[PDB]
Amino acid sequence: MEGKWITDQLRWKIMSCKMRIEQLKQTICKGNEEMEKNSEGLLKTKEKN
Amino acid sequence: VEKNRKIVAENLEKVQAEAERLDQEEAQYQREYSEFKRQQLELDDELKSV
Repeated sequence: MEGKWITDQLRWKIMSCKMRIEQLKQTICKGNEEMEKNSEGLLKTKEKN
Repeated sequence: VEKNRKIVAENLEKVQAEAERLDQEEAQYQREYSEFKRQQLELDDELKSV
């Protein structure tokens, strides 16, 4: 089982990494959406100014 | 993404701060104008009286 333990250690990192990569992508997607909302707001506010 | 969001947010805040200042100045103009408007209405009634 010593070998299997090492493999499962990698599998935890992999599943965690996939979750982290997915969460990072989701966060980046939200950030771009917010930057877009802020940019749209900025344009309207610049016109408002 | 965070840096760009921070920059866009900073620009929005700066533009909003100017908007609030302009809104306060616009309110003050309405107040002063109201004083001149009262006078204008008073003078029109006074002129017609004279």
